[PDB]
Amino acid sequence: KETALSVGAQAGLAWRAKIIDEQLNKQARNLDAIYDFNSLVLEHNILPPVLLEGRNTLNLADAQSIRISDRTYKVAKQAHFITTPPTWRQYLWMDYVKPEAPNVTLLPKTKAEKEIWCIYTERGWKNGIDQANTILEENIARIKEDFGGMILYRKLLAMNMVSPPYVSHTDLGVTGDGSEIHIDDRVLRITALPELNVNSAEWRAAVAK
Amino acid sequence: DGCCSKMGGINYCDSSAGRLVCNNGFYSTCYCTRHAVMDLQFLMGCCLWHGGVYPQLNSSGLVVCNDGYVSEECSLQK
Amino acid sequence: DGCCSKMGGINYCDSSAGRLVCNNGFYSTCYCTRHAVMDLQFLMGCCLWHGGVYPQLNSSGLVVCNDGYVSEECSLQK
Amino acid sequence: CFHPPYNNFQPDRRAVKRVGVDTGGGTVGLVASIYRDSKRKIIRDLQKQDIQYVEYGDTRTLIIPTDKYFMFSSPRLNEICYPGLNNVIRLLNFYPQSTIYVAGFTDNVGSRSHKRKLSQAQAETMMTFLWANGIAAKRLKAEGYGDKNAISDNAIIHGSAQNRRIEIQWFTS
Amino acid sequence: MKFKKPPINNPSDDATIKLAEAAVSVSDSMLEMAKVEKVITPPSKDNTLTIPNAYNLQARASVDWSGPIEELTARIAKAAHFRFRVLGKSPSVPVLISISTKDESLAEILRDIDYQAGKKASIHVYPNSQVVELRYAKIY
Amino acid sequence: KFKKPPINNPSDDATIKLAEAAVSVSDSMLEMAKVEKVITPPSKDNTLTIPNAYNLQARASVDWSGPIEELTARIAKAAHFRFRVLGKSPSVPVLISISTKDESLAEILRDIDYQAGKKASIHVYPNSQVVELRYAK
Amino acid sequence: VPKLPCRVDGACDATIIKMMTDLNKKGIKVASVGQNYLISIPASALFADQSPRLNWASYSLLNEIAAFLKQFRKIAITVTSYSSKYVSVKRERALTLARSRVVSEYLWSQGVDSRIIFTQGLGSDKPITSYTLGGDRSPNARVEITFRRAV
Amino acid sequence: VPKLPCRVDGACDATIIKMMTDLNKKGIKVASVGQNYLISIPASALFADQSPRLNWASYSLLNEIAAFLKQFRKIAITVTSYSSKYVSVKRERALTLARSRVVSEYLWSQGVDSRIIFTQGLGSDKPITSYTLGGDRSPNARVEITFRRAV
Amino acid sequence: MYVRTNLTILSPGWLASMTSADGTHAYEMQKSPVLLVSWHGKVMQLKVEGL
Repeated sequence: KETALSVGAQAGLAWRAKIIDEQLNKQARNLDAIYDFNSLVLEHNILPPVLLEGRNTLNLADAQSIRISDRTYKVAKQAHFITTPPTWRQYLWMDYVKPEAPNVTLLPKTKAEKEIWCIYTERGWKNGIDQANTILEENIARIKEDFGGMILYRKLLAMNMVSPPYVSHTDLGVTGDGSEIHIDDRVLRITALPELNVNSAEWRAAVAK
Repeated sequence: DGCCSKMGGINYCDSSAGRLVCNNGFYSTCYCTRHAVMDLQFLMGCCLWHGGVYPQLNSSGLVVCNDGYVSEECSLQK
Repeated sequence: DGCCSKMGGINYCDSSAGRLVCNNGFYSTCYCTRHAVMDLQFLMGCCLWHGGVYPQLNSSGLVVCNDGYVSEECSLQK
Repeated sequence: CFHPPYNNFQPDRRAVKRVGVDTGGGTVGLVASIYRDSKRKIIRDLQKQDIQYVEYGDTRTLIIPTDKYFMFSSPRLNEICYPGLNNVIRLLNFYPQSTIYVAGFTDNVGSRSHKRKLSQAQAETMMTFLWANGIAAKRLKAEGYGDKNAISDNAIIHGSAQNRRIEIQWFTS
Repeated sequence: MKFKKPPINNPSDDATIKLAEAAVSVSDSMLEMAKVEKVITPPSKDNTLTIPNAYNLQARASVDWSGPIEELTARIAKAAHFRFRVLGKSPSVPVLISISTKDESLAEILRDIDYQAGKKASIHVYPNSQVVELRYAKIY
Repeated sequence: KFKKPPINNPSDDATIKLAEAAVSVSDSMLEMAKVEKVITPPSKDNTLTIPNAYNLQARASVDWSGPIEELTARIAKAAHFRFRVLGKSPSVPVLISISTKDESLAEILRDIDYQAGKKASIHVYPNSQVVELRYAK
Repeated sequence: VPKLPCRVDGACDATIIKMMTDLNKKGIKVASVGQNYLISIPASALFADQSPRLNWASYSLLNEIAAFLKQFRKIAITVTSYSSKYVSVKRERALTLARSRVVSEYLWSQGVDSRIIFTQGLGSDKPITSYTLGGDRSPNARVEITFRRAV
Repeated sequence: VPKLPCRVDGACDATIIKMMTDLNKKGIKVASVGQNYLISIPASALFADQSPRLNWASYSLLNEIAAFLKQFRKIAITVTSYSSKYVSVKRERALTLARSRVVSEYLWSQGVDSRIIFTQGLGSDKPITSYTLGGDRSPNARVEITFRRAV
Repeated sequence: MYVRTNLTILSPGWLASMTSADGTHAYEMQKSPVLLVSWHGKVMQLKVEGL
């Protein structure tokens, strides 16, 4: 019976997984339309770093002690090289393996057993539905945070809050021995990761009309 | 199953294209080679977009991908 | 039992509203998620407005809350 | 007999066909014709369609859903639901005196300039469709607003669906 | 004497609902930051000067494409009866673009392609010479 | 008679919200790139054009990837034009890589100058049938 | 579900629409559009002739309106009175204010589930029918209640 | 392999030859050679005289054409429009352009499995039959679609 | 994993790349059963069995 509600939870979780994967596959074009990482890259095939915001910070550490600030920002993941832009499937395609092996250790033999089997399997089915929805909500919040961090770096760089990343490239001619050769040697290294600038005097204003 | 129906019948499987060629000189729409172009959008299995399943079997119900992430939906729950 | 009583019937459950929708366009008065606005003002349990029930079990029937305040209403009497 | 594309902009001859197929019976055909030409039957059929009619005082208003009655995100007008439009013209034939004001509404998502232009495009299309049925041009005025006076909530989904609309108001004298 | 509201359609799905709820916030964030970018940086010129239209370039096209630029622009040029020319060595990182549009000009399609390309490449048209030239970026 | 609706239609409120959001974000990124892109003027771009000499209209095929000067000298010899050099060859060679199956020599030299960029350029004179490689300073 | 509330207390949509039909066949205007709702009442079945005194038989209809109004979950209710010009500006304005005030008073006295109520009266400054043969008997004299139903 | 897609979706060459036989014995021309496929239609089954408007019966033929062209797998579609000599050059060119535009828009609205649509209208500049007595009743006034089958 | 095709891969992101004269791509990449490519302007999912 407890195993029965467990396998009902398994069936409900797999069923909602299949349903949500079909629904997500239905809207493939709009996801790539909205998550234009390939536009969001920078010119040296470099992922812009991740920033997080915060407004109206108050902490009561203990009695006789309050620390407040207006806003703050956090570097989450430092910028690095990238090769291909990431897609939404790296964050949203939840896994699915259908379990087709319910080994019924407790077969029904009475109608009361059939009825309690029905109601507890229903409870497991609903629990699997709730778990699948929670998993989806966690994933979409995560990828929303990623995109917001990228966009936050772009606009703080627009507002002159972070230095842009700096890359030195060194180019050398032919190389190698008489058996192995590479005809030119171009090496690029990023000598300056992006970071905040605490000198606020360089900041600039913003208006709308 | 008979792909070249209402035609000349099957000639062979052009595996350069991976497609059947019928006795009629038209390209059959069935495939006959694994190395051939499909158009599929759905997949199976778990620990996907990761290193696949970890080769070792964990004593508990947890499963883990090779990059360290844990797939709770493939894993057995309480 | 009857959500769209004397109405058309259920269309879907808006989880932004936490509520169903009838076939007529009125917002159906029927809960469908637990994340709705229930104005419940009566409660249940022990050690409320405190640390909750301390996870230990005692030989005695005396049960304390997690912030250290005792509870004779939850602890059994003699 | 009858043409699907708005009957090629001609007033219809339908009751003659009804009494002909009733004879195929003149009195029963006549009473069926007057019952189908009754105003209350037309309003009941309009509310059987997804169109809302409101009368209170001397002012009457009609509410049309833009997504169900147009091609999406464009001033192209969907013509699958043409019987509703034909019955709308039949209803608006009854009030040949007062001027008609029409206005458009959309939701709060996107550029406000874009919302204004989309509502104005919908207003222009409805304006010329109402003009082309034979009513004189100086009896009409159109305006398209964005999300200035919403009668619903944007954050809730069904209310966000209900917000975007076409409003038609007219007086009597 | 029944009552109903006007909008009624096929039923929805909760995942789509949550997706739209996130997408609204993302969209308005992008809108306001496009506004602040446009305010703090003034434009200087227009790419329509570099890419002018001409006759027989006004064929209509509706296009969905999500690949590299090469075969897409090549089929565009062979529709245009023009000369396809490539300038600069091909980059090691592949250049990818995405287009979902409906019934636009060929010249506007070209300008959209170059606008989505940005700093990686550029397009020039010599209509007197009937040559469509692309060119890669001189970095690295 | 019959007229089926558009099959892949957003008939749902969530779908139409998603679609207009996609429209908004596509438009916003488009105007972002439009206002941030830097474009050279066509009346002031410093690239070499076609000189319309008759002997440079022939066709060939070259898959070369090496130094510049010998390639230009052989190109001039194939064009039966004289060859000149101004400046000094630096220690690191100027490197080019052209692979083509059917092309003419004028646009071959045009893409040669384009790959050259800053450190070197070329001039071609049809009054006295000559080509010249110019180094920078 | 055995402890979580399956429904809001006293919720029955069948009751809602059957009393909607009963109200509209009683002749009290009920208007439903969007999330906004209007209930409009003629003054002849409510008050005396240009007088701020409730007739005794009107309390049954007032109980009916309270029983309908307690069904929804509201935040704020707005009531406004309108009349016909009879003497001046001031008497008509004050009469509308007094009528709206006593209606709001009895409505708060009954257990309505609102937090905010606003009462207002505008005399005769918003005519809704240019045909003005009667005075208080003319249907432009009215009282309107209005709200927006949320969540 | 049984889990793998055995054939393409809705692929039946019996249905293919059925619909192409129906179209050829109907009279709309459909020709196939190599990978290149051409389908030609006369404007008399599509429009009225000198008018870029669609008659309601034509959507049946449009649905049949869409069902045929969705059967294969392809990349690019090219459609073109040809007119009689009626008044000028400008009017006929614009009419051909508009007809190509509207048929392309309806095709993209329907479930076309293609990625590129090209429209081109010419007018009366590439005739076929030198016999030019009729107007839109002439067989030369026409609309053609073309593609190459991809693998 | 080492892979050889004439398409362009997208999904996992590779470490090493190589291109023929004819237009054949070869890559060295982290192990995974899933690939994404753009075949001829169409996005395509590619399945790997055997890890």
